[PDB]
Amino acid sequence: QVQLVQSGAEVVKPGASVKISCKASGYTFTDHAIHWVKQNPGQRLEWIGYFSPGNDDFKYNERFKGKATLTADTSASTAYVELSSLRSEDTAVYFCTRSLNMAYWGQGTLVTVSSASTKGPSVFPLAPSSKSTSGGTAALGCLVKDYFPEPVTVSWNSGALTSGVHTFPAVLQSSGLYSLSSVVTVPSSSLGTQTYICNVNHKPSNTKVDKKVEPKSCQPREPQVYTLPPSRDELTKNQVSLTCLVKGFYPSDIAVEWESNGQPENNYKTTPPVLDSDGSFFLYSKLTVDKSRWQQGNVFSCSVMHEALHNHYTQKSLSLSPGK
Amino acid sequence: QVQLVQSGAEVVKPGASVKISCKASGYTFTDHAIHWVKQNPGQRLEWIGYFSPGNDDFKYNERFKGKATLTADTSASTAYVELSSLRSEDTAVYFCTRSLNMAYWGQGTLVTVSSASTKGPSVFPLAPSSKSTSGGTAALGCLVKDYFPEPVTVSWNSGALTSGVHTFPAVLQSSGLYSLSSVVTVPSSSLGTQTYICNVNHKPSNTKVDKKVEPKSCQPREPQVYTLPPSRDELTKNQVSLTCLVKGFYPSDIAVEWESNGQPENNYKTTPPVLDSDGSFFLYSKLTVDKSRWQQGNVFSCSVMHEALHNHYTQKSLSLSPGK
Amino acid sequence: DIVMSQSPDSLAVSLGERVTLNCKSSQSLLYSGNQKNYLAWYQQKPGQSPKLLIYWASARESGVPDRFSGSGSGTDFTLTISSVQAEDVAVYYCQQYYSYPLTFGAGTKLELKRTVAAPSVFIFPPSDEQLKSGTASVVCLLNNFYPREAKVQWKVDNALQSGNSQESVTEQDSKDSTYSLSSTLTLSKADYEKHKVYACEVTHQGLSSPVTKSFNRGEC
Amino acid sequence: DIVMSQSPDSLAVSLGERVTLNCKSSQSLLYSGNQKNYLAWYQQKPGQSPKLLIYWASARESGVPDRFSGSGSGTDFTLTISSVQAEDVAVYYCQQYYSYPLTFGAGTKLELKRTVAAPSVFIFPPSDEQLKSGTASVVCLLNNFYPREAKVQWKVDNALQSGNSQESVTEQDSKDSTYSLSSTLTLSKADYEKHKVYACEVTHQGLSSPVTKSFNRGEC
Repeated sequence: QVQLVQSGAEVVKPGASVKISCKASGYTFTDHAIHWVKQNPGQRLEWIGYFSPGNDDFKYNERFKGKATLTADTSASTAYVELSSLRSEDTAVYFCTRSLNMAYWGQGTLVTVSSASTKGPSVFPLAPSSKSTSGGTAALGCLVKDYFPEPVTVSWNSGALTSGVHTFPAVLQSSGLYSLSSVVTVPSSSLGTQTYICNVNHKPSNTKVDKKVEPKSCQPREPQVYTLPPSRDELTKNQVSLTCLVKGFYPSDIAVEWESNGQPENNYKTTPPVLDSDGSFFLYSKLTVDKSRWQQGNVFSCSVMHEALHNHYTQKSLSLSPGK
Repeated sequence: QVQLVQSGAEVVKPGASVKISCKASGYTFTDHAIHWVKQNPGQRLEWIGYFSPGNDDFKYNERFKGKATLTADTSASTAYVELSSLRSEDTAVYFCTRSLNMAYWGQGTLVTVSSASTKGPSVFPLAPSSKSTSGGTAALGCLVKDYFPEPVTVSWNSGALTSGVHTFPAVLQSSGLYSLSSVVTVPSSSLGTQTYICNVNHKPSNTKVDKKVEPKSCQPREPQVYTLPPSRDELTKNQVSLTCLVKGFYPSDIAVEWESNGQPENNYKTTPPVLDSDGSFFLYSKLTVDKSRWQQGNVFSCSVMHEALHNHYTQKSLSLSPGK
Repeated sequence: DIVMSQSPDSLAVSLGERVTLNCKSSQSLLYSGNQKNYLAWYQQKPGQSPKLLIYWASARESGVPDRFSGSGSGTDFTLTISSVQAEDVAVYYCQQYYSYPLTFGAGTKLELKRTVAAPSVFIFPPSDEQLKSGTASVVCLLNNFYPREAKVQWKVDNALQSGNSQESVTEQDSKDSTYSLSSTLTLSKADYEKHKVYACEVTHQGLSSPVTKSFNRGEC
Repeated sequence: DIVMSQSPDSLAVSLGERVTLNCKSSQSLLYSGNQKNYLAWYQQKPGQSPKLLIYWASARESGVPDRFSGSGSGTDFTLTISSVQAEDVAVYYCQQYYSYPLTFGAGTKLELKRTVAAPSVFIFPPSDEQLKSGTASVVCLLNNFYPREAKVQWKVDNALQSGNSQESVTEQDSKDSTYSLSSTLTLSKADYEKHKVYACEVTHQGLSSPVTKSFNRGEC
């Protein structure tokens, strides 16, 4: 029930002055003094001073004496800090808080000291790759570009879409404006049936936008070869298994064989190609070897022969890995 | 009625400390001091010192001064000796004993100073040549192999069988582990009608076994299920692959399906069984997930099925491994 | 003026482990009169009003979890979290209220270790709408990886792009403790149209080899 | 410190014989005050809590057989068994408790002599369970023989085995006074299935001619 609501973020002409507010609620305004804390982007928090509504007693931090003027309007139940003749150095977020036991805080007000004028953002869409292309899930988003000053506030499907959302931090462009992106990850399934719109809000310019990001308006295959060691579990048996997975290839015609030193391994069996959900095939090869030969860290490697490979051939090695 | 029961034997890392216990019973703990006797390898007997529960008076033998600390817990009716910063020369049997008239002794605790880790023993059978392929009596036994550290304790048919039993002294193998055999002679007559079980106990690694040695003993095959994670190279791809290798099973009739939480995963493909060089079949199943769910840490598991399994069903789990 | 110094500047801890954060003031915060230590701890998560955790050097606030505890006296204090949790990833601040000006420490930032996670990488071409405007922005997403270190390299018509890109990285997630990064390649509509192959080249630790996702201007 | 010397180091006696074991202390264990000798006799068998037999130089304990008796005074004592039994085979210890530290003698080991007994020989092939592990160990027993001296030779496919076998022999039995020995051949599962004939050839003194027990590789 106790609340401190500060005034909105704003830009301020260098040399100019600005006057932030702190509206107290949920307690007797004249029971605690209001303290003001500046916070430079990142770096150490500085305490500006406090003003005690009630007895009108106040204390400054000598560093801010001269630059700030604490005040309060009891009838209003609000405390003020007025910053004079600003300079870039004054750009920062001013926080108001209550009591020497700073349990309660404002939300902070971002004062940007600049000659530049406020500017609303332009919201463009970051459209998905394509249906099923992602097979599982795809990425879409909004690009909130060229706006000033901070901050903006992106949300998806008006607070509904929250899971897997990533609104990155803003970036100051050489232009002098801010830009930022907000992505989200969703199943390619919904992609197309479900509607995804970002709700961007830049109070400083009183702009609000809701761009709806919608899907974009739109044969041999080189096999991938991955080698896998034997399941830790299988390390109980004498004689372990080395696996070679060759996937995402087309035509189903392929040849897989293993070898260790110059000599070609002999005890292994490959499976028949299997059509994968994407229209290409895959298969596993299973070279068997004595649990001792594998631990001696020998090296084994499967060679795969297929028309789509740079020389119709390729090998990828596999060995016991001396891990840390 | 009078009894002294020491604590178990144990390994001690060089430089480490150990604290043996002697639990008195059948008399008033505070009636007699407890003395501690060390018995170096097979050999020599040294008297460490005594501690008198009751008046808390104690005596040390100069040799042990600074290596041992005698104490007692009257409430518990127990006496202790704590040995500091152990070294090879301290490997020995420590014995607790009551009064200056050493009538009663403990069973002794075998302290083994070593870097080795405790290891449970494997218990194999020494089966009878068979019926009269011995004559009037035949020999059977248990081979307690690869365990550490000393000692283990064999007994037959839970203490019943005692006559003609021979538990040989253990032997240190080049491997670094101990191994030993326990044999017993019995009449070829009983052989086959009477059951013979050897009870092996290795307290150090809290392993108890009860291998029952039978008189020799002269087609479905239980499939082995190993789960493999994605090839580190494949982690370059959004969407990776979880493999399930089911091998050494027969008949070629089997069912493999994945599942994550309570829910069943769907995006997978299993390959047709393939006849292995040993007469059994093997197959691989390939569950495709987004690279980000995998790195999520969740555990996926494949459920295999087959008539040769305990309950025609078994599941093995696999998840991102927090490696060191 | 009392100076508050914290240590370490930042520390990486594995879920469940125990953390101890230091705070040493340049003058005692122990008031002889009542034997109290005028010092407090603050937890602050990116763009958020810091939260008071501990007060009076060791009086845990109403809602703070017991994994949190403060101790110390006079000039040296410490905040300890018995078993860290993902949530606890934040910045911790200590401040003295013994005398004015009220003073803070530079703070210690807590990062949680999770196991190498490789990016999941996507590329987005400029929208038509944005093209109308007269400028083209290509965006490349590196999603949920860990360690933070990651590198993106732009290639237009297999040509190395330099100084015309900008990336922003998220706060490490509260639940899977990862990072996500977005790199934006900004160039004129003109320039954009004048070249044809757009490639993004991701380079992270979980990646066995550099990853590339890309598109070609016309291509739909 | 009082020093206890025992003699002989060890002795072999034939059943029924009468043995005397010596124990000399470096300083009198006879207390002028009560004319008592503070000396005790212990019997100890392999890996077992020793047993007090005699106390105060000559007070046989509650259960000790009469064949046992201790005498002596001051610095020279003796323990005597009138007619040894197979069960008396063990190690005898004398200890002074006149003054701390308590001291023991090095002890005398008593071994019985008996009639030549020939070993009964058995051979056991590796279990299938053990073979699963990748190791094969073949056991050969020499049950209850006399002269300890014995000799086992292994022959795989009528080939002499060397340096890959280990024996263990038991303490002389407490009833029939025999020994028993186990020679274990250890070879890889590989090496084991690669050869066929497994022969154990015992060579004792009670045997007229070397004995051989064996098996052909198979289930039966």
